[PDB]
Amino acid sequence: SVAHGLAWSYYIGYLRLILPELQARIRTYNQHYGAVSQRLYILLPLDCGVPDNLSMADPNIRFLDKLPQQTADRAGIKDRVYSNSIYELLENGQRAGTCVLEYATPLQTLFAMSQYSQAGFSREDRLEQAKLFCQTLEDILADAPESQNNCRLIAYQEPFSLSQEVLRHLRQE
Amino acid sequence: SVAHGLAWSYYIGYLRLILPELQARIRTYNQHYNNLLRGAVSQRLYILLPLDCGVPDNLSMADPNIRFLDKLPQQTADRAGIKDRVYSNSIYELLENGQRAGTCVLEYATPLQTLFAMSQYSQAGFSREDRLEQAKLFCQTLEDILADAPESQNNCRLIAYQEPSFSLSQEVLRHLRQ
Ligand SMILES: COc1cc2sc(C(=O)CCC(=O)O)cc2cc1OCCOc1c(OC)cc2sc(C(=O)CCC(=O)O)cc2c1F
Repeated sequence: SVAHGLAWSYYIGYLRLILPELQARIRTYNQHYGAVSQRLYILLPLDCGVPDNLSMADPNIRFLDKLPQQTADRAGIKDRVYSNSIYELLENGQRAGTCVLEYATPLQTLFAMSQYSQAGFSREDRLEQAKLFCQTLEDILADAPESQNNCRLIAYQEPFSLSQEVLRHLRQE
Repeated sequence: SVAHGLAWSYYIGYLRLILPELQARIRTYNQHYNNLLRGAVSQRLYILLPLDCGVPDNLSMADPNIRFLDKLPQQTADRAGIKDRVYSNSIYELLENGQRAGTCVLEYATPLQTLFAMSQYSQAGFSREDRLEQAKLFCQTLEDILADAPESQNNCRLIAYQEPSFSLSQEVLRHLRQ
């Protein structure tokens, strides 16, 4: 299926390559400077809405800083750069958490495919595929311990506070 | 279909975002960063599509006649919560009989490695013998998508190949020369 392949590709092509190096980047950041929490918090909106700016989705999510970049030679790209961003999570005007956060970009592929006729992908099948992307990613991570411990999957449907969604996960350690 | 979705994702999640900005980066390199005496880096991103799904990280290892020249100026864009997400791309010189025959921006289409890994892992439910058919479908779907994205189609060239002694530099040069 479309979503099964996308979850495998997001793991093989991205998570497998950044998650074993994330802990050291967060520690380096924290040693230089409350501490940024460990783990990459991966946003998984089941509606497949992937905005580029997080403060726009929720003003209680405020950009703090970029984590020091990771570079690696990848598929002929010398020093391919992996950038990740750190956000503060506010609750009633107070800082309640600080974490590395981003959306799983393959969910945007499902959104685009449901818009373009040539993709042969209907909007009516998009939610089932979004759920299958999340489930497959959870299944893969259950067999990759170092990656599983370095990320947290944040799946949600809006009928909303995105910061409260992230904080609930951050608060379960 | 695994490869159909991967081609759509490689276009939507990568090529659509870098190809409209590539021409300016190559021009900037040629005007201000290229060695004054060398020939101009060719336009277009040359995308390697090995149908065996073998994606090495170092190109000079695949063929010594492919030599790393320089990294293009990086492109940055806010992407999915990543502020100033960085897109880096590499320039290579292609040698023929010890002399420089071409210079271009070159990389492998990384989703072909996903097909390779899926064909290896039991949990991927992707049989070993399905690799080639999926690789061909990935290439065909990507060609189909690009045929409807004019700026992108003119900013890249798809280099699909099967190995039987093979020369990857000759494969790239044949495309560069057309
Ligand atoms: C190879 O497969 C994937 C690689 C990456 S790298 C990547 C990220 O860096 C996250 C941030 C971003 O999407 O820009 C996400 C994915 C997803 C992947 O699986 C879905 C396939 O569609 C996508 C894709 O779908 C969203 C995104 C990208 S970004 C990208 C590159 O930067 C090229 C070099 C490299 O692969 O490291 C390639 C793809 C891409 F192929």
